[PDB]
Amino acid sequence: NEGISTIPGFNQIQFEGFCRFIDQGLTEELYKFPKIEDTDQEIEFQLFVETYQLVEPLIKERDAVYESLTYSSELYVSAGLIWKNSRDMQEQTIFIGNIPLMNSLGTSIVNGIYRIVINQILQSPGIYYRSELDHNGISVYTGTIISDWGGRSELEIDRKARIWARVSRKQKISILVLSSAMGLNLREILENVCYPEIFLSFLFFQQRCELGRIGRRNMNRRLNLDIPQNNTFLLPRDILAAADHLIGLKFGMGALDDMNHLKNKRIRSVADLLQDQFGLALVRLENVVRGTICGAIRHKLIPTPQNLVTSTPLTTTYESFFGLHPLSQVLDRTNPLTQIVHGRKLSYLGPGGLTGRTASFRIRDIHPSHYGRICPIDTSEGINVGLIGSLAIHARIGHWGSLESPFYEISERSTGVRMLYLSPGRDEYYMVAAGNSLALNQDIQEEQVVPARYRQEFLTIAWEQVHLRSIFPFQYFSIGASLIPFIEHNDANRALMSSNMQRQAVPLSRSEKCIVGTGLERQAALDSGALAIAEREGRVVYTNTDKILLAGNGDILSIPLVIYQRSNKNTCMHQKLQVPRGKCIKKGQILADGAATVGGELALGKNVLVAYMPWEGYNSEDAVLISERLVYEDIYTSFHIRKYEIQTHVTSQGPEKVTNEIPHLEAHLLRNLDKNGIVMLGSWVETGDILVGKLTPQSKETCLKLPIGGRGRVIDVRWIQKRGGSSYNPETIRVYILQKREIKVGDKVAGRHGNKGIISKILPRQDMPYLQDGRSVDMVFNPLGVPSRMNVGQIFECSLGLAGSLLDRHYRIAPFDERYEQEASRKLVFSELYEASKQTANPWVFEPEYPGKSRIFDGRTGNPFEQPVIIGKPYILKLIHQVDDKIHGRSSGHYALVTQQPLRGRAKQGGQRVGEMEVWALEGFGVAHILQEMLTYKSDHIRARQEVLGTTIIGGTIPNPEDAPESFRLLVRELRSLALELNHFLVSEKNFQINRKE
Amino acid sequence: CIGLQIERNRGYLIKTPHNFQDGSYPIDAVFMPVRNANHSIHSYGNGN
Amino acid sequence: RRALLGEIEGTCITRVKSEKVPHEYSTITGIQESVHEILMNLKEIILR
Amino acid sequence: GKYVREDYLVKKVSAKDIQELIKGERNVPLIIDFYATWCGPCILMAQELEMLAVEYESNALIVKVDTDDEYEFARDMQVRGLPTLYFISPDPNKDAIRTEGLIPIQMMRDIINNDL
Amino acid sequence: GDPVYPTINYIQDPDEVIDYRGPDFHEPTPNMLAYLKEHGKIISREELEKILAKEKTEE
DNA sequence: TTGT
DNA sequence: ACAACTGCGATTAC
RNA sequence: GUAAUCGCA
Ligand SMILES: [Zn+2]
Repeated sequence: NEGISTIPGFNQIQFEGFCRFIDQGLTEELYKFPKIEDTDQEIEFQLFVETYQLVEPLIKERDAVYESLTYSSELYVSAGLIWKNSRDMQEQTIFIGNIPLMNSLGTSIVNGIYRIVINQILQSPGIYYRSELDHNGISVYTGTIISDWGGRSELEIDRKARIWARVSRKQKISILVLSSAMGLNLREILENVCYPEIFLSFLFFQQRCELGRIGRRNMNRRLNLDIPQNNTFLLPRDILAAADHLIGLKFGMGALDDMNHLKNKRIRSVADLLQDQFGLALVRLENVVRGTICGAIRHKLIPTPQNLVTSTPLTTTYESFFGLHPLSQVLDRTNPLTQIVHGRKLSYLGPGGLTGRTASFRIRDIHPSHYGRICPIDTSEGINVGLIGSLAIHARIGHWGSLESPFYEISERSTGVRMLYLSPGRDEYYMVAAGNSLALNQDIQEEQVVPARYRQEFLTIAWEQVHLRSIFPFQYFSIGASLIPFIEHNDANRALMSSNMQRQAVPLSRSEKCIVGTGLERQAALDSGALAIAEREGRVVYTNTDKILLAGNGDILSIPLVIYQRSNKNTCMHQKLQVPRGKCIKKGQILADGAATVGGELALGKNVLVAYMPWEGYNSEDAVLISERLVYEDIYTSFHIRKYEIQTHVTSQGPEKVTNEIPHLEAHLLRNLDKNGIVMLGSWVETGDILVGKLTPQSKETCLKLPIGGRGRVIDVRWIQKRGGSSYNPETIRVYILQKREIKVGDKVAGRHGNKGIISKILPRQDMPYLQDGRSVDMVFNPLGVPSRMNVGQIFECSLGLAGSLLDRHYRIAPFDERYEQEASRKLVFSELYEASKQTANPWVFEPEYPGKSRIFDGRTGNPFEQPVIIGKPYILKLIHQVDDKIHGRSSGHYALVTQQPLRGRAKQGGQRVGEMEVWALEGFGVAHILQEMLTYKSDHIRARQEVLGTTIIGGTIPNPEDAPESFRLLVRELRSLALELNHFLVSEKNFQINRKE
Repeated sequence: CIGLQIERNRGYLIKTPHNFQDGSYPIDAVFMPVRNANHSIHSYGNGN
Repeated sequence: RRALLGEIEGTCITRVKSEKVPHEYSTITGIQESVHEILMNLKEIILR
Repeated sequence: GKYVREDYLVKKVSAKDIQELIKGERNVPLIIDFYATWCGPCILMAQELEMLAVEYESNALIVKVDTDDEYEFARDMQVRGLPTLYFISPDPNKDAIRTEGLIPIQMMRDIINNDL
Repeated sequence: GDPVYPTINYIQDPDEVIDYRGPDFHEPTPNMLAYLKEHGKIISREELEKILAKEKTEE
């Protein structure tokens, strides 16, 4: 009913999954709970499943995220306990536990953390019929039956009939024996099966037969069976049929099954995981009920139903699931695009799925079945390549667990038009043509030829024979790839790089829309969740920075805005009002604009003038030369907020005490602290200052200091008293600093077309090359990247952007504009440039001799360059990786307790690692002393290291260490714990004496 | 009520004293009055 | 060209003192703009 | 409709409903809109009617009639084409105003304010 | 020459606020809590309180 | 898994 | 039974 | 101090 005439919601998948869960999965799980009766009198407690009612959360989301509490709902079910002596059943409602609730965006709040549930792709239960060719002889044919639990009832055939099951570890097993054990009398078996001559010539249980509803259906499909859907059990007729098909495969009457086909796979959504978690929680609850009944019998007391049930199992189960499950990950909130793209991921790796190493090559390639249902250019780069992928824009999840795609039906009928979400297996038996119909050759139009898809193949057929047509432009891609303008002119390899780099953008202090776009930024910003959308019609009577008042139908609703908040990836979140006071807004329109969004469209970068030429080497490899205008005009300024927290953990000996007056500290510090041991709001701090001062008696000084690189204003501090832990808990003090970061040498910039670079010099505007207009270019890029990485759409974008800037237009172009004609992008770009040149009379914009190229001058000398250069205004983004974060340096500070090597990590102030591939290079160069120094006194030799500082301060020569490092000594100790000795035992060549080194 | 300090300099100024007397915030300033400039050299056609 | 761009000097606001604001990344009641927006607006004040 | 607000505020009335509304007494101006799912221009007209209904919460009544369901009634109302709007005044002596084609929202506001 | 596909389709006003109630956008997203409450999936605290009070009074 |  | 790139950095969970 | 997960080149 929805998504067949417009782009569906990006978060509709999680929405419908959570809805189906709450609708049916809770009741289905509550139905299967057993009747607790563990006694001689058989005192029985029961839960009335019909009286299942969830309750609204006691706290709001804005309070859960603030107080680090979970956002859940209360499950109340009426229960009846029939006592043995009372001979009656008292009925009361019990609080089983809390069930987490999902937001409209798909995210859940557990312990104050935003977490998303990534979907998993698992093979569907069924019969599979693979084959394998033997080294010598005929090819072996095998049929595997897959169960919901994961049972494998294999069947094999040798050169003879030899219908042997591979269930047993032994050589083989008799299929006739299995059929006789099933119930067959050895006569009806041969009577029912086809080709009975072959069968007659040849002369644990619950989990294998636990076929799902899906399993039943599939079994019926492959092996024609009329077994009702309800009977989801491995019937012997199914086995008989399986055998029949297997023998038939030997004579050529069969078709093997492709296990990479989607129709053979199921998708597990948040509902499937929540249902299993609820079942496990119910099992734990039944165990706890049995235990408390056993205890009440020991204490000679018949208790009320409330006394039996405790709220622990449900809460602890859901908490452990959200905390430790491999398919529950924290939401990435670097930019609004990440929030939406995170919930569309489909993963092969997971609990019950292929591990990175396990996955065969075949698993990781596109299968023709993935067309329109999965993204063919969005994967995870690394060892898990081809195992983590996204979900198509127009896809939906089906009733049977299969992803479905929208296909138009061009076949003539009563309606003559349909949009059907065909499942993966069904679209194979259809002629799907993605081409247009704008061709006439003096014959009827239906006689024209067009490429089409049939039986997982490509072929050319007449328009009379095509049943389906793929009209939607964004049907075969995902949100990440669809945001790439002119994607047809870019290589498929660079598309993945561009999709990955769009995810890294940092929201800037100011936002500007893109001149050239694909038109998906609107719905992206709509479904991102960082936008204020009204839920009621009315008028905006009052406008304020903190809140917005919307008066409608005699009711006033207040919407709270976000003012300089902090995301999970240290990126600022802020919202600004868009609508003025006194205008009407419908239910759905935009009230305010969040970060990285202006005018309701996603805006992850800026539009700057760009020239493609080499400049004095500053552009070698990939490197960008940028002007100072981007610096002193705050074009790429961004705000980053980092949090630091230390809990006041109360030890058994003494609790921690927070005092401002702490001795043994210099007077230059502690200025920011208040009367209480905490920094004040609005205080500028730097590296090595004290944020929270604690006496820590148990006295000492476990304080909070700033690390290297932390220089920002203290925006807010929170004193968080922790409760609900069944006992007094430590208070938490969270400080927040805001670091304004400008664009600097070493920062990464990127373009939507896969172009990435690192700034190398900030030249002034006077030295920058200027156009014939007189304006200096903002950035200069290397023109040799285009033939290397094969990105041609960037040129188009630059030019169209120049044209737009001059004519004050914004172009939202759907991909694959060459379906209309040939060189449609080129025609559009050249036409818009000419118009700009005519309207604003700048002849330079369109040069008839070389369209799209102009001749610029040098800022230094003032002489024109020989060849023309490309001048445009592309959309450049600033990436999260920044130099400040990557800078690091260690002299001699801290060591590991056991290894005694220097520590790891930039935050921990640790050195760099000399691996085996570097020791090899050092040995090849022949630098023995450098290797020895690095392996002993710069790393592990405690005495030598202690002496190094003294020798360097005094200035004396550092002697060569002769003792063994701590790593070797450790080995000796370990090996001798393993009862193995190790002695150096050096022998002097002078006097032939053995000397042990300890 | 707000106070302002006006200074005359050249080029762009980096707000170096972020840590300074409380209640006063330093703003980076660009002292470039000329926004853009351009020149063109056309011939006079005077023969030799 | 090199003289007009970089060798001409001007005057601009360099320091702003606010009365009772905690920090420059907060909002004051009665004003639609934050302290940072007010600083950015004062940054573009042309003087002679 | 207490928890979730309705997305669309204009209701599809039948011909008998319009006859009863015209026959009865009204205290607010009435606006009748004939539409058809098929006409392209009507997609825009509906958006402007939604905006007008939001701007006039309870000071005017806005209803829509589908020409496909009531073709004879629309023909009897002398409706030439689809983007047609009927402006019924509250006082029953004044004359109704019929507008055809896409008209600006300000024109509708001025008509409702002055003509009706 | 002029492109076959009209350029006016791609042209968009720079300072334009996108109306999410247009023909190319989907229906507004309903809040999960309100959507579950309106259909009766999740009851309010008042209903549970009244049910518990009635059960206590009956006992 | 894949092969040793 | 055994092994299947090298390192780095970030987060949360124990 | 160890895991899980993602990213980086
Ligand atoms: Zn193109």
